Amino acid sequence: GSHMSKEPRDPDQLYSTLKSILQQVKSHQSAWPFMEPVKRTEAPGYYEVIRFPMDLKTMSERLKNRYYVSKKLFMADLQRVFTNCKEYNPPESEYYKCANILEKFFFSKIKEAGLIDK
Amino acid sequence: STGGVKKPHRYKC
Repeated sequence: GSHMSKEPRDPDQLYSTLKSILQQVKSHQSAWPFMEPVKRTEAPGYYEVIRFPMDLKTMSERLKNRYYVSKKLFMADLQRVFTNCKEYNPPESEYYKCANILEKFFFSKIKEAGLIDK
Repeated sequence: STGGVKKPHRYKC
């Protein structure tokens, strides 16, 4: 009895829905530490500290393959870049805040795209 | 305005 929700849900609507969110959160001025995965060593102990180092390119990687059959994949992973940025990095560095920040802009993008739901 | 390094942090030495 409802039809006002914009939640994509489908793997295709999401794929490219998210393809836009991602594209945005990634195009975000706070997305450069996540725009692409670090050198694995750019970040000292990165893979050690970061049990799951995800990025916007890695995000988009999945995206590309339409992997995001759920905004949660998309949420978790993009959230995996912010959180990993929030995990390892210090809220003093450029990236950490850029994580919270992005995570915020991104939040407006997912929200907008009927994403966020978890 | 594009950082190249990963501002080596210290969260889990």
